[PDB]
Amino acid sequence: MDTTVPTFSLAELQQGLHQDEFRRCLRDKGLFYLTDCGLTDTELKSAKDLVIDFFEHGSEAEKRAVTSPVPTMRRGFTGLESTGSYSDYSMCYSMGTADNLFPSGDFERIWTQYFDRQYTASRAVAREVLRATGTEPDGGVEAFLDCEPLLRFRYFPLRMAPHYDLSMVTLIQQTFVSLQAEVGGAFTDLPYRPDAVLVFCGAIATLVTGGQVKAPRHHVAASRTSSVFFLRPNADFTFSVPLARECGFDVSLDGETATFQDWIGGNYVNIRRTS
Amino acid sequence: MDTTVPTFSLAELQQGLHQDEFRRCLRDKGLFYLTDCGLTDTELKSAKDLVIDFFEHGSEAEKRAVTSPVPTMRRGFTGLESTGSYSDYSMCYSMGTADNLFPSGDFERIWTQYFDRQYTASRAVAREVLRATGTEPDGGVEAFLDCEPLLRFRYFPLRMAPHYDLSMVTLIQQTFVSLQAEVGGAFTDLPYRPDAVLVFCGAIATLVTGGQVKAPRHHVAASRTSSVFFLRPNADFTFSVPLARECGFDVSLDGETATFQDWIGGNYVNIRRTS
Amino acid sequence: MDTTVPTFSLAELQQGLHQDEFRRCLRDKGLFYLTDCGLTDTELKSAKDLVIDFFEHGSEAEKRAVTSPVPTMRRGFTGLESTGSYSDYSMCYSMGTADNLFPSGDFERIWTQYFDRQYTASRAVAREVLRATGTEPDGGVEAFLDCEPLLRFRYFPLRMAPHYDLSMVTLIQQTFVSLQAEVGGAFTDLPYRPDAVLVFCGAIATLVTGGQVKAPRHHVAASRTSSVFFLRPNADFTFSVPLARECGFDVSLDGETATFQDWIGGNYVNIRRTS
Ligand SMILES: O=C(O)CCC(=O)C(=O)O
Ligand SMILES: O=C(O)CCC(=O)C(=O)O
Ligand SMILES: O=C(O)CCC(=O)C(=O)O
Ligand SMILES: [Fe+3]
Ligand SMILES: [Fe+3]
Ligand SMILES: [Fe+3]
Repeated sequence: MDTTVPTFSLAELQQGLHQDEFRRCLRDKGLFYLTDCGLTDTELKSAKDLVIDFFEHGSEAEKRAVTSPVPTMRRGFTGLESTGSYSDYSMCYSMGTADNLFPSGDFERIWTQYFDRQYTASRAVAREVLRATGTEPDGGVEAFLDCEPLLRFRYFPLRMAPHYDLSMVTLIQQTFVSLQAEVGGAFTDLPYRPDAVLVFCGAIATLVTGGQVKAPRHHVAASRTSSVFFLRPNADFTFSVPLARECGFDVSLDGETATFQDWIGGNYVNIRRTS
Repeated sequence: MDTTVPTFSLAELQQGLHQDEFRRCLRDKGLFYLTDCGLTDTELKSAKDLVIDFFEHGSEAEKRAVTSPVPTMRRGFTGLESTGSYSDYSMCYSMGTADNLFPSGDFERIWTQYFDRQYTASRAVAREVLRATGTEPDGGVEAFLDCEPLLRFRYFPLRMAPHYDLSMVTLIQQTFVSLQAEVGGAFTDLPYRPDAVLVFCGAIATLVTGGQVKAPRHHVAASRTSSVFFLRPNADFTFSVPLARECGFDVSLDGETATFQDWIGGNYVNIRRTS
Repeated sequence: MDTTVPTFSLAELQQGLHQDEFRRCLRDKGLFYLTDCGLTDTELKSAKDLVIDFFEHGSEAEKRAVTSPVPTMRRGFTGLESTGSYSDYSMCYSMGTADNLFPSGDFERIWTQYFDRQYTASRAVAREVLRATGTEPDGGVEAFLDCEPLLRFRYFPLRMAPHYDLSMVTLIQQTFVSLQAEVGGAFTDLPYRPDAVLVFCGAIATLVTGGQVKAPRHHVAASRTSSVFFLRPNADFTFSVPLARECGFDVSLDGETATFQDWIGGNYVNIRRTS
């Protein structure tokens, strides 16, 4: 096996090209760069610039106005820990399809457009993962993809321990190479590409497809920023319990079918550590 | 905003005074000192002295007689890890409303009285949090407050990573300032007050009130002792799922209402780390 | 109390001997060595040798063929983290009663026989724990013991933080003493014995017996290998909620009975840290 992290054109995949290469990538590696998906550094620049201005120069009052009363990183501003501040180590801004907290109309306009482009690209590449593996989710493809996404931008003025994601797919845009993944048993660099987004397959891809997609571990070594988009299923997403057991899930589920809520519990869990 | 940690008289709050100051404190800070609540260093001294005597001079046999067969820190004596002993780093004594383990009748009498005073003060200040925010829990106020409290005394012959509490409220009495909380975006000292208890609002205050109360992060830096009282809801405490989502809870709950058990699972979880 | 870790003959226990010594060991210590159970270094040697050959000399392709697409350590090969590899720190091989991944017919034959001997010994010693404590599980003894075991072999070319196990029982065979447990309040060595297996009682022993069995904390200090066999209950294992509370379990369970799934959730959790 070549341990190269491949690149695919979303448009070419949607035209039915490279299907054998794509299927092999999904099973053996579970990560790839994606071009021709409506996301490049051009779309990132406006959003990145205005949130860094907010991190660096917004006042405490402005920040409090867009901070949730519980520090979950679901929506709005968060100072994130590893005299002073938890913001000394890192700062985050989070959003979803609704219940958002924006510091101004300008920010709102720019970040709503950026979110929509990310959400569209993530549903599109998940649709191709499903098609290439012959997978029809219980309840159908479009209701599975109309889901509960989370976007988080993180600024760092290990940075992240080794883990796998529990998403369907995760899309990463970035600004020494900090991001690393296991490929062919060795740590492999994942540098930025101005022309492409990085796609990690998550454990829900593995689950829905019956084990045809790998969910790879990755870590962040030690300024930098990243945009991380999690495509996450609805709580009522339903799957086969025996099939989950056949591809490595250590479930404690009675009965033949279960939901995402049954498996994970009452709160989303975005990442998991093997150790 | 002034980043002063305020002090309120429980008696004055119950008389209907300072309601605007109290409401602003709950939303913007989520912590305060509480006087005139039946708890001062006078009530702490007997309980503190006899448990330290037990930690320092009780024998292994005496300690085993009040150690649970599973090391959960729910009831009785625990040596708590960060040749030797896990007790080398810290020692704990835990109790609740029933199923307690006491090393003697003297200890039992002193600690039952101390627990009752803490439980009374915690229900009283939670009642004022609910009243000041116009909150009627599903099932009513008194059945919500007749709940599942946990008292833990900890001796240290970071000491605790940054976290928020998942209680309704937490009451802390203490014996260089080790306890720190985020206030106005900066780490703020929380020293002892012989005349007052420190109150942290927890995530259940945020949840029941629909987001009108902040649950602040805090940490313990590096001998010292502390008494920590968690006022925790019953497993059947029921809330609105859409309202929880509107104030930052990243729930994975199908349907319009849920219970505390639905959210947290089958075991109490007292603290949560953002990271 | 003597803080000696005792040794029992499985055959002698099954003949009804040493019942008072055995009961006292279970309540006060919750660990012991077990002889005369069909497990010695003779049965370990073939299995150990062929998996170390695989770790050291199998190629990446061979390893990928027996790696699950999600890195859960449930089945097959795993590189386990604390340029390079996560395999640099440790390597694991896992199996159960079905859905196994074997690198060859030789390996399969040797490891299926080894698993069967471990599973038999673990059910046998759990049967004696139940008998000695007068315990009839809901649904009966044999359906409780026909369960969901997990075998993991780990090679290390703290190694493990202090924890207790959430199994019924755990059986350990091993190849400076790395493994340590709390006994009588002090860290006590658990060296290998060519003629015996080490048995840890887990929290499910405590639960099913109503608090008559201790689940002791233990840790691994810092090459070495170990074989660790977890005897884990079925998801539908049912117990009394008030009795669980009386022996230290901090449950958040409405109602009078619950299942293992109700308590732990939708995924097995094998170990728990007090801290
Ligand atoms: O910051 C990055 O590039 C990666 C973060 C990541 O893997 C995550 O948040 O799951
Ligand atoms: O020991 C203290 O003062 C604080 C402990 C604390 O925050 C907790 O146990 O939640
Ligand atoms: O490796 C050992 O000897 C112990 C491992 C252990 O306690 C566990 O995996 O629970
Ligand atoms: Fe990730
Ligand atoms: Fe706390
Ligand atoms: Fe263990």
